[PDB]
Amino acid sequence: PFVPPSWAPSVFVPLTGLVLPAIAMATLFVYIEKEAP
Amino acid sequence: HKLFPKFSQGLAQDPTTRRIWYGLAMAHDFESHDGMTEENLYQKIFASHFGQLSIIFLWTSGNLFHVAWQGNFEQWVTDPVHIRPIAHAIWDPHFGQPAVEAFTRGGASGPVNISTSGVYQWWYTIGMRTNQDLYVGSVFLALVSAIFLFAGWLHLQPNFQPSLSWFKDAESRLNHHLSGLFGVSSLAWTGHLVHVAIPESRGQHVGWDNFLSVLPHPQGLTPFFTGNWAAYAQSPDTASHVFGTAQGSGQAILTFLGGFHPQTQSLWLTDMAHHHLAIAVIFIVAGHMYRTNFGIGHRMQAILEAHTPPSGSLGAGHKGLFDTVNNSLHFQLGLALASVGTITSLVAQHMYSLPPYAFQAIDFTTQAALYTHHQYIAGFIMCGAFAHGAIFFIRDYDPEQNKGNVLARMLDHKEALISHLSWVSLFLGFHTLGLYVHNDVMQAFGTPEKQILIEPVFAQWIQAAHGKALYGFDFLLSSKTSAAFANGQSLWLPGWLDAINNNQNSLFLTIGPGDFLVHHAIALGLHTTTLILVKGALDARGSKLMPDKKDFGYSFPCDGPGRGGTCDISAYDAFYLAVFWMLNTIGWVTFYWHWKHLTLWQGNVAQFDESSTYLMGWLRDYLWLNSSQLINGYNPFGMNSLSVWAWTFLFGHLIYATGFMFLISWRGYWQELIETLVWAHEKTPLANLVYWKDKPVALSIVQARLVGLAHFSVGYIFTYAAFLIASTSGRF
Amino acid sequence: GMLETPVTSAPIVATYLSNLPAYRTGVAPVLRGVEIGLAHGFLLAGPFIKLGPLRNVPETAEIAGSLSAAGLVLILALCLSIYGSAQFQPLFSADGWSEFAAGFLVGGEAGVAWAYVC
Amino acid sequence: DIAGLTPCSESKAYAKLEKKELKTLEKRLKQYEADSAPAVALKATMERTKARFANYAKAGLLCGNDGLPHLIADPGLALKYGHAGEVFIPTFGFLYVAGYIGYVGRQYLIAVKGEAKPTDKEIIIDVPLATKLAWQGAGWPLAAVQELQRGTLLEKEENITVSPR
Amino acid sequence: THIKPSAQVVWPIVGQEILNGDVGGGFQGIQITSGFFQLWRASGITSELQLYTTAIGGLVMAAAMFFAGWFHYHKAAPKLEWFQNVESMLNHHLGGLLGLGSLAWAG
Amino acid sequence: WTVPTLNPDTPSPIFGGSTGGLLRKAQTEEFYVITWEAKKEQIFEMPTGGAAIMRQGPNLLKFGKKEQCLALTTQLRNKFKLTPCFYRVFPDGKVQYLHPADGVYPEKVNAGRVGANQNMRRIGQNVNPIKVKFSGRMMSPAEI
Amino acid sequence: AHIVKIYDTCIGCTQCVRACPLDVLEMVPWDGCKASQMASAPRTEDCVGCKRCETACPTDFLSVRVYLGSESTRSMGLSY
Ligand code: CLA
Ligand code: CLA
Ligand code: CLA
Ligand code: CLA
Ligand code: CLA
Ligand code: CLA
Ligand code: CLA
Ligand SMILES: CC1=C(/C=C/C(C)=C/C=C/C(C)=C/C=C/C=C(C)/C=C/C=C(C)/C=C/C2=C(C)CCCC2(C)C)C(C)(C)CCC1
Ligand code: SF4
Repeated sequence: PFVPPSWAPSVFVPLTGLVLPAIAMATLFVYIEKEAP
Repeated sequence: HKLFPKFSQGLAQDPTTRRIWYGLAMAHDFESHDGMTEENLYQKIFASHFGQLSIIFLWTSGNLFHVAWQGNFEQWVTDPVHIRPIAHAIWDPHFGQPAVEAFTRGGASGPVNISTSGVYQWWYTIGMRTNQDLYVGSVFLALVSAIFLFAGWLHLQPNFQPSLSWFKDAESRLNHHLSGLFGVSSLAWTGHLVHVAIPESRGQHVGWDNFLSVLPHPQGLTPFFTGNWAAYAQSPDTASHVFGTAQGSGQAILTFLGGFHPQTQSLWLTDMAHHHLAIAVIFIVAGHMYRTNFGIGHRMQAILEAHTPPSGSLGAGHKGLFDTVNNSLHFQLGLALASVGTITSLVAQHMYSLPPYAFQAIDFTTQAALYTHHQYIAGFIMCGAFAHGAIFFIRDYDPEQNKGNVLARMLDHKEALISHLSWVSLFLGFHTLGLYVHNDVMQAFGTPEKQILIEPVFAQWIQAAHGKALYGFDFLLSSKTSAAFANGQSLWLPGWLDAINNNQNSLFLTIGPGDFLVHHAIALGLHTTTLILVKGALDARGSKLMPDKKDFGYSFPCDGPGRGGTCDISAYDAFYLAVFWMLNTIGWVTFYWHWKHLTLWQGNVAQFDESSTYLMGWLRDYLWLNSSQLINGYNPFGMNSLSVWAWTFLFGHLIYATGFMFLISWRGYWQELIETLVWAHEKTPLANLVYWKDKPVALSIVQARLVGLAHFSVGYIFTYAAFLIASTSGRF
Repeated sequence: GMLETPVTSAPIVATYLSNLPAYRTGVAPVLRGVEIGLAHGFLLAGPFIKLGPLRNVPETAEIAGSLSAAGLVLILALCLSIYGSAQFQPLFSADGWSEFAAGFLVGGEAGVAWAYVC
Repeated sequence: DIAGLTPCSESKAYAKLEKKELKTLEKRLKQYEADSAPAVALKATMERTKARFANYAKAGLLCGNDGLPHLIADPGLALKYGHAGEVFIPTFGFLYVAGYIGYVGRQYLIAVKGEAKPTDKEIIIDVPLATKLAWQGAGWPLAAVQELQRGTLLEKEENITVSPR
Repeated sequence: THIKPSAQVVWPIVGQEILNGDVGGGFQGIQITSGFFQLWRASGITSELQLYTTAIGGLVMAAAMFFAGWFHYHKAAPKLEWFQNVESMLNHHLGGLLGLGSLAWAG
Repeated sequence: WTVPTLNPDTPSPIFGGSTGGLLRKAQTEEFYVITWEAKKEQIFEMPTGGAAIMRQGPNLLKFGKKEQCLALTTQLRNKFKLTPCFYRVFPDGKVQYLHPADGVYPEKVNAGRVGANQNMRRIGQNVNPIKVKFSGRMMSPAEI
Repeated sequence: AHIVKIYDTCIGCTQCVRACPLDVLEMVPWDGCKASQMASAPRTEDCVGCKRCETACPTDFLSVRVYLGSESTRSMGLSY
């Protein structure tokens, strides 16, 4: 019971290609520009 | 001011875009963070090494998982000569239907990539037969990666932080590593080979189900405890054995036969078993050398204090070097990188000529890819060894704790060192370039009989000393009446001789004047790169142009235009200048390797022997000739499977060229241009309502050198990898 | 001083720039956002339809063009949101820019939806 | 012979390359007149080609599997098998002329350092002193080993070095 | 149409003689691509003698130019306000140089 | 000598207006204001590009950085033999006088100055970088 | 801010002071040299690190040294 299904590239490749890069770059850009207290 | 980076408040108070890049580039240089102590340094290094371990095991589990789910591994093992290994499937929504048709090669459902990394031969040799074994291995290695990640989190917690005395305990670490991590791991790998990998090649499944009920040898442990160890070498595999079946099989588990298996053209599994068993015993004996808390053992500082010769030829000898290796981390990293780079060169040199895995060396693209991969890895690691040695001299070297020993006496005669490296570099360059230009002029003027062809009689003398009967020297292994020939004849020589007198393998290839000229070009590249790296390590404390260079550090831009101008004067800049020569030298060794093996694999070694003695033969018969099917990967008539390597070939030429911009053009042009851009943004209406938070400036000088060298090296690697994979896979 | 110019200091240019919704100084940031979005999504719907990868397949060119335009408007609204999150720590405040980014999202999706009907 | 190399007078690809070059030259020759200047130039080219192949086969050179002369660089192997005139006698000839040039330059430097304008003699050459040292430099190995044995070949540690030496 | 323009020949030493190729006309040399042959045919030159005479003439003019240099620096060197007569310089160069140049060439 | 004050109502030199003038640093951080008294009306070169006529009497220019004010000071001091002084102005209105902060120009010795940042040793007598490791920050050995 | 140091080999030639484009250095009374003048760096917050001072110094080795430290808006020479 190891095999991921046939629709798994069509979801996982745009996920880590677009969505997680967008969330990552947004979170990192907000972290870079944060003022120290 | 801003938070990032949290390790440097000097960088956190930077109002520019320099802060982001210098927070990225200084994140892992823990010695120069705010409030860094020594215990904190060693603890963060230990946790970081756990993080690297977890990333390595996650990488291997991902290779296993994508081969098990998307590869053709259960179909590859039946006919491994005619079936191409699949790496991973392609889901690219930018494709068109000709690309989906052309990358659906066979036997696959959709578009797939054909692997060159050679993992199918290694996994099939060590006993993998099904995809489910690869799934179990991937799940196991993902679990091991999670364990190392949790241990990296765990040994930073305050009830689990090791003391400084735990890290500087050298005798316990060498004893435990040389005993356990080397010998017990090699013994356990001998156990894996004997219990699983040798019976899998005999056609017998041995898994976790039945390994406690299948004897590796028909008389288990009675020859081992009787001392009748030659019983485990009786009846080896026949020279008509089909690998993976029982036809022509044997009973032995620990032989020493020599040479290759006849079908797979690879090393015998029983030879590799007795290899790992012998070195396992040797490492477990070697790991009982140093003095831990048991009274017996060697004391390393006493060994270093002892080895000082009379007449003072080494001065104080090795006195005071124990407190410079144990106290410094850059010295240890320099030793480690020197060793690992030389061992990586060793891995490449011994895996092309003595291929270990079954049906390796008939997959030619795998051979070329593995050799080129580990040679460039070794080149980068050797440059890093010399770089961290210069960092040792700048940061950690105390001259009063080294008054008179060998390390100070290296700084005492550094001018003779750099001068004689300069002499051998100039000699090899003048005469190698002069012989090549001479032979090019002889080939141009139509008279090849005039060209200087020096025969490599010394390496041919070595090949005759190893048993090659082509050059007629007939001594020590090539003469039948020799003592070494007669003593080794019963046991390991009949395989070694049969494998060394074959001209169809890479075991001690036939050499000539092209091989002469290229080995002297290789010596030129090595001695020149060593000149730049050694000169950067030794002039790091200071030169006559800059006597206080140790006061600025390792990586500073320059010292200004005064005193004639001092550009690229730091030791970092010597590293920067030596990476170009490293890329040059590995490019020479891989052009040479690849072209001699292409002429071997096609059949016409006379083409290499005739065309390698002059550089136009190189440019015409290796670069122009072997890049016809590459650049025809896509064209206005269509495309095929090599279009990705053509696009990557152009991609590498482009990144190379873009790195030339950072290497040639320098900062102040770009800073004036950015000042005009700042004016243009602040004056444009309806866009100046949006305003930057970090002030835009140009890249710094050191940053420019790093970015230019980075684009340079990435384009270099992608260009040659695209050409090598495309030529070797398209023409075979 | 600043260089006096009939392009930077023209009266009719100054009145035209005062009439555009980034300058009215007293309208809500939600209203500025929805007007800027109704302009920009309506103009961005065009080239995805006329030049995109589905431009020659009938009955689906305008659908895929407007859907990609809506995705780009969502990316632009995320960019506005992270710009306001990084910049301020009525239009030039955290609450005002968040209202402006939400208004740009609503107005841009409405402009793309109106361009699909047109 | 050495390293499985046949002699060039026995090699067949050597004669094949000789015939091929003569064939290319006569194919270029056969499109001119008999007693014209391109014909005389190409016949002199063919004469030099035949003389060069006869001289290379005469000197006992070793050819390979492609018919090209190979050189032997080992003193004892070449002195044993009669190949000393290709590396060994050329390397001592080169060391003679290279040490000649170096010794004449060194004597010019030491001759011009003992004046009030050493740099001005370095830019503008003292031609009689340069010709005198150029003629006297024929006994440079004897004078070199004599300056070696007296300790005047070397400067002492009055040299320029860096602060960590 | 079937002879390659060539005006450079190499001496027969060290094998560089091969560069003297078959350019036609019973000649061996390096094919030139400067285009002097077409310029000479367009000017109406037909014999080598006229080219030789032009060579001697150009050498004489070179000697006159080096004498003019030495003369106008060492013997009779113009004053500054001579050089600053730019109106006169334009008149003389537009009339005499371009004008009389193209007039005499049309002649 | 006493510290002078800034007169904001000082007439500026005759200048048509450049693109190399002030930016948002003048409104958000600081801008620097130079002042000199001229003997006659004469054209000088503006350090931001272009020519300008100075007025007879007091003059007033504002620049973006200190090096522009030093360049104009050096030009007006070596070519015209004048004695200028330039200030530091904050957007609150805070005025910081400097150059000459002593009143006498720093290119000649004056009593009352206190020597700062003077190491009383040679440069070869600095310590090695091993002696200053694991402090609170990066340190060159010349810092001690 | 950059680090500017003055060493006791100074001969009070004032060359460094008249070379700085930013007015960071000045000459103080001293008794260590015949000129009775020593340089001093009381305003290193405005120093950009151009090293004109090091070029102007005649002594061997240098008596003024600029160690490029942390960057600010003044040390980067930004007019914006
Ligand atoms: C670590 C090595 C590694 C690499 C280089 C790849 C590469 C790939 N994977 Mg594979 N994957 C891996 C391990 C790896 N995988 C493992 C161990 C599993 C089992 C959990 C999977 C399960 C998996 C599935 C189900 C699919 C892929 C797919 C792919 C392809 C598309 C990229 C993607 O969307 O993956 C997404 C990655 C995952 C779903 C699993 C990775 C999760 C780990 C824990 C992430 C580790 C974090 C990383 C170290 C740092 C990230 C943060 C940093 C960037 C800031 C790409 C070839 C797709 C494909 O086959 O296309 C044809 C696809 O459908 N992978
Ligand atoms: C064996 C392990 C090892 C370890 C533990 C270290 C540790 C260290 N090194 Mg050393 N070094 C090593 C090997 C190692 N190195 C190797 C293999 C090289 C040769 C490359 C070097 C050469 C080297 C130099 C020249 C320097 C160091 C420095 C350092 C220190 C800081 C690193 C840092 O913060 O930069 C963070 C690293 C980065 C931000 C990397 C940037 C990305 C690089 C340029 C590669 C970009 C290629 C890109 C990934 C390709 C993408 C292609 C795309 C198409 C996908 C740290 C002590 C520095 C130091 O000690 O200063 C005093 C320093 O100057 N190292
Ligand atoms: C193909 C390009 C190229 C060439 C030929 C060289 C050649 C050299 N490099 Mg350079 N290098 C290069 C690229 C190149 N490099 C690049 C891209 C970088 C990165 C910036 C470097 C960085 C670098 C460093 C850091 C160092 C070198 C050094 C050297 C010298 C090494 C010793 C030697 O082999 O002498 C043999 C000489 C040659 C191969 C040059 C040819 C000389 C010709 C044959 C003589 C003149 C012929 C003819 C009569 C001239 C007529 C011209 C006419 C106008 C008068 C050699 C001159 C090192 C050095 O100086 O060692 C002493 C050294 O430390 N190089
Ligand atoms: C820069 C040159 C360039 C141009 C003109 C194009 C054009 C195109 N590409 Mg290609 N592409 C390019 C570079 C370019 N590409 C590169 C370098 C790559 C590799 C990275 C690609 C990879 C690629 C892929 C994979 C695909 C395309 C596709 C396309 C087509 C549709 C793209 C689209 O819908 O965007 C949307 C368009 C816009 C958002 C337009 C914005 C620009 C506007 C007009 C500027 C307006 C300024 C205005 C005059 C100012 C007035 C001011 C006033 C109001 C005050 C279009 C023909 C698609 C295709 O199918 O090809 C036919 C497609 O699938 N491209
Ligand atoms: C690595 C991740 C990744 C993935 C999965 C895609 C996928 C796609 N791109 Mg590519 N693209 C990428 C990276 C990626 N891109 C990068 C890095 C570049 C720059 C080099 C490009 C440059 C590019 C261009 C110029 C074009 C594409 C296009 C496409 C579409 C293929 C054409 C088609 O026939 O689809 C059919 C198309 C559709 C069904 C409509 C697409 C609309 C999508 C599905 C909307 C997604 C909704 C989502 C909410 C958006 C926000 C996500 C964000 C919040 C994370 C496909 C969706 C084409 C396109 O946009 O098609 C209109 C196109 O013209 N790409
Ligand atoms: C640059 C290094 C070098 C290398 C690798 C060689 C290699 C060789 N030499 Mg040569 N040689 C060299 C330089 C070198 N030479 C120099 C500088 C001299 C002048 C002193 C000689 C003078 C010389 C003589 C007189 C002879 C050789 C011979 C040989 C061959 C076998 C030697 C042997 O087995 O001893 C191991 C190799 C070494 C110790 C390397 C140094 C070689 C020394 C100088 C001479 C060794 C001669 C050897 C003792 C005699 C073997 C007799 C043979 C019939 C077995 C071997 C190909 C012999 C030969 O002709 O064989 C066919 C032979 O008779 N050499
Ligand atoms: C309009 C100017 C002009 C043009 C187009 C020509 C054209 C020609 N000349 Mg003539 N010539 C001219 C004026 C010109 N001439 C003048 C002023 C002189 C005296 C110096 C000569 C002396 C001369 C000689 C001795 C010879 C020629 C020859 C030729 C023919 C050969 C090709 C050539 O010269 O390139 C074409 C040249 C140009 C395109 C540039 C000329 C520009 C002039 C110098 C300045 C004109 C500026 C003008 C006001 C605006 C034009 C702007 C721009 C478009 C050029 C060609 C028909 C050869 C011949 O007769 O072959 C059959 C030949 O042997 N010319
Ligand atoms: C800078 C620096 C550094 C570094 C260095 C380096 C990087 C080095 C490298 C090195 C190397 C890289 C080395 C190598 C070595 C090797 C060797 C030395 C080898 C040898 C070998 C042998 C000896 C062998 C022999 C043999 C043979 C050949 C065969 C027969 C048998 C036998 C085995 C005998 C350090 C850290 C110290 C620190 C200080 C600074
Ligand atoms: S660096 Fe520039 S500023 Fe700092 S002292 Fe030398 S000159 Fe004056």
